[PDB]
Amino acid sequence: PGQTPIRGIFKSIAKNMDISLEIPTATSVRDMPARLMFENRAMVNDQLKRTRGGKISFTHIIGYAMVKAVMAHPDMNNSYDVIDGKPTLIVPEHINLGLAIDLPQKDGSRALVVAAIKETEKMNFSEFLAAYEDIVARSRKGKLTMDDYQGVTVSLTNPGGIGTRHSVPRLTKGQGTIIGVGSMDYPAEFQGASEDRLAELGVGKLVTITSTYDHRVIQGAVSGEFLRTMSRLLTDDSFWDEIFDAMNVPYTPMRWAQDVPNTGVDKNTRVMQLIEAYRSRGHLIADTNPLSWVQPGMPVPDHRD
Amino acid sequence: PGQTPIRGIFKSIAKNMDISLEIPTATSVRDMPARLMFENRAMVNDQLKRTRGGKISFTHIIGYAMVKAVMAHPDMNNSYDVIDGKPTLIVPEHINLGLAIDLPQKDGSRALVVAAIKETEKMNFSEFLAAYEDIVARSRKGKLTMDDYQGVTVSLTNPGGIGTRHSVPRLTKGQGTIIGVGSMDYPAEFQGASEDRLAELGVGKLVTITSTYDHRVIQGAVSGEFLRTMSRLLTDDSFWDEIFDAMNVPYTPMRWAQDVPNTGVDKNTRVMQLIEAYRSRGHLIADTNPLSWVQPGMPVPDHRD
Repeated sequence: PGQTPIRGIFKSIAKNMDISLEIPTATSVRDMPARLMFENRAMVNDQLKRTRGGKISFTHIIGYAMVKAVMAHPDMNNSYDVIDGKPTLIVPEHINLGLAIDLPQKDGSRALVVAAIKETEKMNFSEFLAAYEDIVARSRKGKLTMDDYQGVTVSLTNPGGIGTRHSVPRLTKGQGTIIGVGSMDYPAEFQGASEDRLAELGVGKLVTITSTYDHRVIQGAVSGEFLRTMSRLLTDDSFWDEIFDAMNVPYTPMRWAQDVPNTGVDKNTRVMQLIEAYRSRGHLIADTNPLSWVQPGMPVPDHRD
Repeated sequence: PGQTPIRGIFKSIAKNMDISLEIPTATSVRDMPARLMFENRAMVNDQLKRTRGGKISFTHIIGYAMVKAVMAHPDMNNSYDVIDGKPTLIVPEHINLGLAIDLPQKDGSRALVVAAIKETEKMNFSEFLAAYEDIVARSRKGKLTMDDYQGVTVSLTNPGGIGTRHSVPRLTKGQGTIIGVGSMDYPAEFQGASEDRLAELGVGKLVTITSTYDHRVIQGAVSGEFLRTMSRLLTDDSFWDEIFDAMNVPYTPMRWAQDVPNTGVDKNTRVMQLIEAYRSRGHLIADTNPLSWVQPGMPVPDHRD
């Protein structure tokens, strides 16, 4: 008990939160289906354990989707400053994405600091995954420099780790938006139901994503369009084709569709026809060629079956 | 119509909301299952109508859970001040919990003021319930003093009374967090469904809880951990054992579990086996001893049946 002066990294955090009071902010909230993420992530991690690679996370996939969305809506990367006493709009050269990395101090007290993945608008998924894991690696063995903490344009936070549903976070001076990712659980009204009953109805898991922006330079219509593009990408055929291509997954990705009723030809008959198809025609998609080669002259057989 | 100067208690409220602009705040939101509260509250109120006691409310139970959570995460009870021109962290001696009590004035206009339950970290549930009902009693007959309104460390508000789903409230100078409790209804997408269909699926009621905190002294990870502990407590065996012990309820509390499917031995057979168990072995848990005495030498029979 009593009074103690604030010192060190904790004094720096306190001063920056006082400066943040001079930014007028507004937030947008949107909830998105998550089923196709769960399925297609399992297919990539199955391929990597064959080749003694690692895992990919949900933060990797949502992070990459965020970069694609900022390229589609570039107003989200702008900021405000007063230069020679006049109001000014600042348009950067690169998209530099800040991650919220929590590193414990020598004393024991936790202190969050934001490190940057730089020049993200020139990367494919493989390049992006490498750059990400570099920052996380060096942080765990204390080898980040002064340049790693400078030049952030847009930021990403993950309250969903602990299990928070959504947050309204603060925006630090220099940037235009901060994006937050909430929990990927069932809603609380379904948390005591049977797996059988949920499977019958067709109830999926959801993720809630937030956008907190500076209203002097970004308008509300732009922030809404940004969240709509992120929703579309996480259910889109072309998006999941690009990721599978980069990680060398031989199968076609699972596609987004509505549940169909068990009418006409019974679903058991349909599962028996799938077993016959693989026993007859499955050799047409098998890992038999040691080169990644298709002879351009020859015609490709149909394997939609 | 026209312009009228603000006077009295309404002028004091206006001045405090102007001072609140110098606190940088952030909010976290979490939704929690509520079924086990509804069931176990009914068992306590059944015992009290036998002994011509009163009722307990949902605000009593959530209030007590809040005190247990602040003891598990003591950073949530700290505040900020500038003392001799230096930044300072203030760690109090006690947890003093402020209730939002609305008392009408002589004119007729409603005016909310916050009264404090003091030294809450030294109380069991019985002691807590007494202290709470003291403040509410004295407020209704105009016998609160100046000392009742001074020294609040943390606060609780209930927008859910009217039926609001959640709020983003303001934080008054002197404190570090304010907790808000929303509505305990079904979601709006289920408000026109049959009781039969909802019972079949296994759909429960939920409560949404918010945390609004000063970012100069409390970080987001701490606020999320605080809401996770409150969620766990309201479904925990040990928590409900402690409340039942204090209020002298002779039965075991209802426990948290997932709905099981009607397979193998039919559920009707299981209900008939429960009727036989009580008719045979129910005397082993009956209110037959006028003392609260168990002979330590003798062995206790099994009554899990």
